[PDB]
Amino acid sequence: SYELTQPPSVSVAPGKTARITCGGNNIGSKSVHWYQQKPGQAPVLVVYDDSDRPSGIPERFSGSNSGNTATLTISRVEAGDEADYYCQVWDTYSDYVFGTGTKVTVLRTVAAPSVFIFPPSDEQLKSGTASVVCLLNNFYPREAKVQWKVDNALQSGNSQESVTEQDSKDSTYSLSSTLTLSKADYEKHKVYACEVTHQGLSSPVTKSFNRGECS
Amino acid sequence: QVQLQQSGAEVKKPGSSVKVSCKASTFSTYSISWVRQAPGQGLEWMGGINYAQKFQGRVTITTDESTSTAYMELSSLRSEDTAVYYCARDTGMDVWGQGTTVTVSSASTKGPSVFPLAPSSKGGTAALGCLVKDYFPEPVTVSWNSGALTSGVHTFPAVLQSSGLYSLSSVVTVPSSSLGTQTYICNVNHKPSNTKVDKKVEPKS
Ligand SMILES: [Cl-]
Ligand SMILES: [Cl-]
Repeated sequence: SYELTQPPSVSVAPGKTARITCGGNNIGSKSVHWYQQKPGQAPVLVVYDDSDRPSGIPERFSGSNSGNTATLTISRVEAGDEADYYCQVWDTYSDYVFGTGTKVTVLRTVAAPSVFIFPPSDEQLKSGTASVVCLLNNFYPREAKVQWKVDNALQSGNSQESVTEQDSKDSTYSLSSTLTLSKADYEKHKVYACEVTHQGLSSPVTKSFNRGECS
Repeated sequence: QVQLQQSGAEVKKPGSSVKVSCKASTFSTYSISWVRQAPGQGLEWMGGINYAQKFQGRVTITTDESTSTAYMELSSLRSEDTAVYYCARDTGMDVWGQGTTVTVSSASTKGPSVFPLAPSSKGGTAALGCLVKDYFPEPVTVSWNSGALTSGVHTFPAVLQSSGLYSLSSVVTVPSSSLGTQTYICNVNHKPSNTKVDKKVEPKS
C-alpha cells in the first residue's frame, strides 16, 4: 500500500505563517489535495492538484509538492484557522489515501491552570455512585498531567478526561478529569486529592478535600 | 451548484448492518467515494463506484443514476465502526455531504441525572458547574441562566464510560461575592429521552 505522514500539530503566532508537511514516497509525482476540518463540520477542500484553491478560499492558503514532501502554507494565521488539516492523494494501487492530519494551534504565552476539586454531590451519593471532578481552567499550552490520590493511593485507569478547543478570545484550554468510585468505596477513604503538573507551575499544584468536611 | 444530502443518524446493535444514502442535486458524470471518521480520529477512505481491503466484504457500495443516489451498507457492526460517514464527489474530493452519525451500541435510550458541582466554601473567582451523567445517545445541550450567562462557561465534550453511557460536565467561573446573591441555573436538554432540567447550583452549608 501507500502511506502519508504529517506532524500531529503546528504552533504559529497570530499574523505569522504556518507550514504543514505531508511525507510520502515520490509524492512529488502525485496531485496532493488538502482538506480543512473545523470542529463538528465536514472537511473543506482548500488546495487541490498541489497548489490550486477553489473559489472563496482565502489568498492566505497556498500549496507546494516535490520529492517526498508536499507543503500547505497558511499565511497570516488568525484564530479562525484553528483546525485539523489533512493531505490526501490518489494512488494507482491504493486508491485514495489520507495523511494522519495536523492540528493548527495558535501560540500565546504560558498560562498556569487554575485548579478546582468538586466532591460527589449529596444527590449523587443517594443514587449509589460517586463522581469526584478536577477542573483545570484557562491554561496554555495544552499538555497537562492529572494524578488522582485517595488516602495517598495513586489511582490508575478509573478516571476519564476531556479538553475544550482553544478559546477564540484568550487561546487557552480547560480540562475536566472525573474519578469514578462506587459509593461504598468513596465512604472507605478520607483524603481526595487531584495533582496537576504543567509547564506553567514551577512545582505541581494539589487540590484536596476530606470527605464530609466543608470543602 | 451540486449538493449531497445524507440519510439521518442511526443507533445500531452490534451484529446488525447500516444502509447510508447520499442524494445529489447531472451525477451520471462524477464518482462518489465514502469516507469515515471515528470520534477524535483521522479521515479514512472506504470505497467508491472499488473497496479498501480493510473493508472488502463488510462494505457494499451502489449507485442509482435514476434518482442520482449513492448507497453504503456496512455489515456485522462493532463499537469500532462508531463514526460519522461522509459521501464526497471525486475530481481530489470537492463536494462533501454533512455526514451520517452511526453509533454502534447495545445501550437503550436514557435521560441523564444532573448533579450540582457546588462552589467551594473556601475576593477573586469561584468555579461551579453541573455533572450531566449516564445518558444515551448523544447529544445533550447545556446553557447557563437561559443563555444570559456565557462569559467563562466551558461545556466539555462528552465521554463514553465503560457502561456504554455518556456523561459531561459544564462549568462557569464567577465572582466570589456573587455567591448566594446570584442564582446560577444550568439548563439541560436531552431530546432523545425528552429530558429537560433547570438545576439550581448553590453553596453547600
Ligand atoms: Cl511564555
Ligand atoms: Cl471506573
